Parts: sequence; structure tokens; C-alpha cells
Amino acid sequence: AKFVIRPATAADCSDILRLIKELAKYEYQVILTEKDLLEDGFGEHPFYHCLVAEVPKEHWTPEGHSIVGFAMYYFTYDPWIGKLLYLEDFFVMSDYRGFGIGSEILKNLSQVAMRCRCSSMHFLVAEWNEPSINFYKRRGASDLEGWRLFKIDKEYLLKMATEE
Amino acid sequence: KFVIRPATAADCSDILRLIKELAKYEYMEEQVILTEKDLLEDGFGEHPFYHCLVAEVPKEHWTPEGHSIVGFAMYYFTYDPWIGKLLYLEDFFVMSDYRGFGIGSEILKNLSQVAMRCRCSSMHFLVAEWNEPSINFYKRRGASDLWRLFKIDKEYLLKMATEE
Ligand SMILES: CC(=O)SCCNC(=O)CCNC(=O)[C@H](O)C(C)(C)COP(=O)(O)OP(=O)(O)OC[C@H]1O[C@@H](n2cnc3c(N)ncnc32)[C@H](O)[C@@H]1OP(=O)(O)O
Ligand SMILES: CC(=O)SCCNC(=O)CCNC(=O)[C@H](O)C(C)(C)COP(=O)(O)OP(=O)(O)OC[C@H]1O[C@@H](n2cnc3c(N)ncnc32)[C@H](O)[C@@H]1OP(=O)(O)O
Ligand SMILES: [Ca+2]
Ligand SMILES: [Ca+2]
Ligand SMILES: [Ca+2]
Ligand SMILES: [Ca+2]
Ligand SMILES: [Ca+2]
Repeated sequence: AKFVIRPATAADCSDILRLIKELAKYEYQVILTEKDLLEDGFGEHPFYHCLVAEVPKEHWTPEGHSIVGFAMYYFTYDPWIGKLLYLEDFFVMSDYRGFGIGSEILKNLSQVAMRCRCSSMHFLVAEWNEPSINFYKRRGASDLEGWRLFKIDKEYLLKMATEE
Repeated sequence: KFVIRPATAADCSDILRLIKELAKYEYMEEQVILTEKDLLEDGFGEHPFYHCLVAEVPKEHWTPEGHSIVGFAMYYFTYDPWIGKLLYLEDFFVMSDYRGFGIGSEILKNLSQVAMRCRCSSMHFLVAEWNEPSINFYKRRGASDLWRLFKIDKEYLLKMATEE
């Protein structure tokens, strides 16, 4: 009912994976491990940053968890405009929604963007996810040729890395 | 006769030049509002928001105007919470008169070695549907072709950042 928003620490990684998997579940599997998450976020070069919502013992989940929400983000670069904050995952446990946790994470995300001089914050939302679409729209969000996403998988990267 | 190397801060005027030539190629040169000063700050300060590789030619092959940089790639890392680290190819461009000589292939070898060193599972990138030469260029190297994007601008972010 009351809560604190703070940067994640390494000891939060198990809760982060649990919430990544709960958001995946809401959108739809997840093959990332706690160890990856730990190395990728808290090693020498962080590949993502996380804000976490923490509730007092009074309001811990039935399973005993203090962390009831999170956001995962990273920076991207638009070579026409400049740096962007990219919001990757954003989720509050179903029983703690509607009490301002979300809005507080978004204020903290907003602060990061201004500190870091991002012109905009970018994020994906599913078509069917109507409550989230309206929630974002209320806060200023607009929606954005025809350019296709391509990927080259590690087996082909390996081939090119190791040909001369 | 060419070397692929990491960009240095002194290469920023060339990077902007090639950013603009790629946007022209993509029918969108008028969108480029980035400056050389932004590139320098964003690329060559405390926190780089992109990385760049450049193709430099020797004196005997400099462009008619005298430039030694004839190609580049701009990249950054993103994070897929289901999978882990990804290498995201933002811009990839070789000046027309210097295409067909192995430069793009060699840039792609260097990108693939970044992905391997960094343990990225895949390299992701956008390709316009009209851009047939490049589509086939990438498909011959293993590329596979494979939800609404919202933004919140600076003024709305500042708004959320500064409220109780
Ligand atoms: C992942 C991405 O990058 S995009 C996808 C975003 N994530 C999701 O959709 C996952 C499911 N949803 C959620 O986890 C959350 O609802 C979030 C993250 C979207 C928002 O977090 P919350 O803590 O619920 O936000 P907060 O409490 O500040 O406000 C939510 C708003 O919805 C309303 N609301 C939320 N729950 C309820 C409810 N059960 N009944 C009535 N109204 C509700 C609130 O009144 C509030 O309204 P406002 O827009 O007028 O301020
Ligand atoms: C972010 C993005 O991905 S945006 C889209 C990419 N950019 C564009 O479309 C802009 C126009 N394109 C460019 O400027 C590009 O970098 C490209 C895509 C044209 C590639 O750069 P290039 O230097 O032309 O590539 P490179 O010269 O290595 O290879 C092109 C072809 O010539 C052949 N080739 C080049 N050099 C040699 C050589 N020395 N011996 C034999 N064959 C050669 C290659 O095999 C390749 O053909 P393939 O597809 O059959 O293998
Ligand atoms: Ca996500
Ligand atoms: Ca910053
Ligand atoms: Ca220069
Ligand atoms: Ca681009
Ligand atoms: Ca690395």
C-alpha cells in the first residue's frame, strides 16, 4: 500500500527474473537465467538498468516477496536526433496495481532521461493491451517507409567473426 | 587497400557526413538534425551512447574532395529480457564509389567479432522493404526477416520528473 522506488541491486536479480517471467506471462518462453541477469546488469558493463518497487513487510506477497514491480531500460541512439531512453519491460504485480507504483516508476524513469539528456522515451505496447495504451496516452505518449526487422543469429556471426 | 577500425573522436565530422549520406539514401536526409558536437559528446564522453566502426582508405584512394573515410557502421547494445544481450546495428553505409570491394563485408566481420566478444546471441537491424540490394546482401549472410511503438517527448518527461 506504501512503497519505495529505487535502483535495483545485484541481490534483486532473482526478483527481476520473476517479474520478467510474470510480464512475459501477461503478454503471452523466457530462457534468461539469474546468472545472466547478474553478469549483464551488475558486471563491469551494465547492458540494462532496472528500477524496482519495494513494499514493507506488512504488504509482502503471499509467497513472501518484497519486490512487487519493476522497469528495465537501456539507452539507444537515433543518429538523426540523439540519445533516447528505451523502456524495455514495465510491470507491477496484479495485486498492487492502481495505487501509484507505476506512476512513481515513470517519474523516476523521467528523471533518468532528464539527467541523461534524452530527447524522448521509447517503448512497445501490444495492440490488445488497452489499459496500458490509455495509461500512457494520458501522460503524453504519441504513437510512432515500411522498415523490416532482420536478425543475424550467433551461428552466422561466428562464421563471419572467424573467416579471414 | 582499406582498414576497418574503431572510430576516434577526431572522426566525428566523417561520421556525421556518412550519417547524412545514408539518410539521403533512405530518402530522409532532411530528418538529420544531429550536430558534430552532439556526436562528439554522445560518443566520446564518459558514457558512450553508440559505437562506431569506420573504413579508412590510403591517400591514393581518398575521395575526389580528399576524405579518407568511405564507410562506417554505428551500433549499440540492447537487452532482450527473454534471451539476453543483443548487438543492434543502427547505421551501415559505404560510399557508392567504394562499394563492391569488400568493405561492407569487412565491417560486418568486425561487427560479428564485437558480438562474439560481447557474447550477444544475435545482431538486429532494420532494412527498408524497397532496399532490395541490401536485403539480399544480408540474406546471403544468414539474415532472417523477423505491437506499437510509443514515445514520450522531453516536455512530458520533464513534467513527470518535476511533480509530487
Ligand atoms: C512492458 C512495456 O514496455 S509496456 C507494458 C506495460 N505493462 C503492462 O501492461 C503490465 C500490466 N500492467 C501493469 O503492470 C501496470 O498497470 C502498469 C505498469 C501499466 C501501471 O502500474 P500501476 O501501479 O497500476 O500504475 P498507477 O497505480 O500509477 O496508475 C494506473 C492507472 O490505472 C488505473 N487503475 C489501475 N488499476 C486499476 C483497477 N484495478 N481498477 C480501476 N482503475 C485502475 C489507476 O486509477 C491509474 O489511473 P490514471 O491513469 O488516471 O493515473
Ligand atoms: C542498418 C542497416 O543495415 S541499413 C541498410 C544498409 N545500407 C545500405 O543499404 C546503403 C547502401 N549500402 C551500403 O552502403 C552497404 O554497406 C552495402 C550494404 C552496399 C555493403 O557494402 P559493400 O562494401 O558494398 O559490401 P562488399 O563490397 O563487402 O560486398 C558486396 C558484394 O561484393 C562482393 N565482393 C566485394 N568485394 C569482393 C572481393 N574482394 N572479392 C570477391 N567478391 C567481393 C561480395 O561478395 C558481395 O556480394 P555477395 O552479396 O555476393 O557476397
Ligand atoms: Ca519487454
Ligand atoms: Ca546519464
Ligand atoms: Ca574530423
Ligand atoms: Ca539508421
Ligand atoms: Ca562487451
